[PDB]
Amino acid sequence: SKRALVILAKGAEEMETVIPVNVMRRAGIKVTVAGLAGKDPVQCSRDVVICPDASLEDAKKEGPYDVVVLPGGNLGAQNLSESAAVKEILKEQENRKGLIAAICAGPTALLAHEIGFGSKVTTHPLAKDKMMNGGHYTYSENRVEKDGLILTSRGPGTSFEFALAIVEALNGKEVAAQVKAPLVLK
Amino acid sequence: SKRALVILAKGAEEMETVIPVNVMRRAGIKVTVAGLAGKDPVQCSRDVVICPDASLEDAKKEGPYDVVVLPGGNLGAQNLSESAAVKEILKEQENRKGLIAAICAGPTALLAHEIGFGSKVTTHPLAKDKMMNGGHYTYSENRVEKDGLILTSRGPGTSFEFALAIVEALNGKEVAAQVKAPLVLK
Repeated sequence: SKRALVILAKGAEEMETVIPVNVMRRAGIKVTVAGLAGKDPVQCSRDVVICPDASLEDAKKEGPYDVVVLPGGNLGAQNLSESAAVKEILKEQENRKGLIAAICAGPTALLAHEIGFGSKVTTHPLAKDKMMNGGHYTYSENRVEKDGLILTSRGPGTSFEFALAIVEALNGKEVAAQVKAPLVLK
Repeated sequence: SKRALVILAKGAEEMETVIPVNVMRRAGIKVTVAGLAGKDPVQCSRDVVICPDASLEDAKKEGPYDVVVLPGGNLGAQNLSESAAVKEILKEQENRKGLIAAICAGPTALLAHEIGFGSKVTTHPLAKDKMMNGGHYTYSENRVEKDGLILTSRGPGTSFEFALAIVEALNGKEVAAQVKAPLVLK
């Protein structure tokens, strides 16, 4: 089975955490929700408290992963951007030609860690200027953007599209379509 | 501020829990996530573990609520349907002419507790036959259905529509529109 690492920091957008985790699990992907700070519960942006499966340290030992997923939320993304452990994981994933997926403010951690320069990316509209500082990426307004192994998306309301794009990249279009149908998406 | 009670049982659909909680908090609603079983963490349908704000018992004491929200997930809804405490809360809410909102399999707990008979309702397609046993409701295929104080919806992919309908009912159309825009919904 494919494997996904979802890195969960304080201040993460909980919709952008839970929608990808759940949809990837519906696709039969083995997902590890890893707490940036440790195994303790994480207070998300709108105060939902989620208990991670593992600390990031332990989850790293259990790699490699077919995708590393970065939720958004301004403060969650700032915490991801400040983390040396996140830097190391993303560099490794990039070096092994593995998928990296980030949503809303999440892509700004790619900038912080110098990941995927020269890619077309999207972000939340409000995170554009941060992402574009230095002109290291080309901006897109697509709801989901995928430039090779860098997969980005815009906001809570693009989270299902984002998650299904991850499923398609890992498990193919037919599995994505089968996972999509019971969701009652428009 | 308006107040919402979200009742969280083992096996709840975590997307249908988190999307309404987060969107209602964006709308300035004071939301209490109450654990059916107690204050301990809840293992949702796709294994996301959420820590409730309170036990339901304590949250009841802190009522009344402007809305009671029932997430879906087959097993979560079964747990809600089996609960005498849920029965009592829903009967009280109905008696005081307060809104009740339920999504996916969640509406089947209205049937179990004899709430809102004679209403037009929707459910997940797979929960239709359970909901319709006895012909106590009239079925709808609308993505969100609202018949007075009974507000229902279909699935994970209708959760934003459902949550925004709750916000409109409580705080009005303008607040709903202002909350909606930053979400990047299609």
